[PDB]
Amino acid sequence: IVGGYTCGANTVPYQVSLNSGYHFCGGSLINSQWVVSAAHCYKSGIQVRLGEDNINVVEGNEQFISASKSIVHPSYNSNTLNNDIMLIKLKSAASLNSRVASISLPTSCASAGTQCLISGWGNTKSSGTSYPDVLKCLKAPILSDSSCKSAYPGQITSNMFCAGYLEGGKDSCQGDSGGPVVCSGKLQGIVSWGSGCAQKNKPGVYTKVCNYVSWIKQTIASN
Ligand SMILES: [Ca+2]
Repeated sequence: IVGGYTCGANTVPYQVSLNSGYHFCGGSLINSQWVVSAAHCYKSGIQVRLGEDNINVVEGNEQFISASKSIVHPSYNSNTLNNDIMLIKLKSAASLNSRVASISLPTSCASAGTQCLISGWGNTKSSGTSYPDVLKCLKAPILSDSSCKSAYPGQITSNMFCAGYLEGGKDSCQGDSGGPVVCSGKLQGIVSWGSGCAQKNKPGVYTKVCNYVSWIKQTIASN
């Protein structure tokens, strides 16, 4: 996250870290046994780490559970990143309390102007790299689809939305991928892509979760 602030330990209880020997992507806990992340974060041998603040220190609230299965969206296109969403089922259910909790899926899509919370352990610099050990947060508004398509001509589909600052300076970045974009207590987006990080007129693009609720619900019900 570039230009954000330190969230504070366990203040984002649905945030998960996907680990394959190291942290490589974020995700969101939607119920005790399922996590949603970005399809581009797919790989085999994933361990989901919940209750984390410092990913390099066991502080006491962590739950490390391996994934039993991953399901990438049937129409995921890795060249365009259209339908960039995946579901991960945990081998056992996590124990939910105040520091580890699930986030609700949305009943309606959010509108441009809505302020959201984006979090993750990704890069904090727009040029160069510096990866934080504790969770960073950023409050950003969803931008109009017109502004979004104008910043990324020929690249935004109906399954994507932009959120951020056209002026630059504040944005999600590499390492934040798969993480949550929560607006009014509902999961509205997943950190997907962008041109660089925090660059002027190149806001972050996010998977529009409201368009996948039926797929999520039907998949969980049958697996
Ligand atoms: Ca830790």
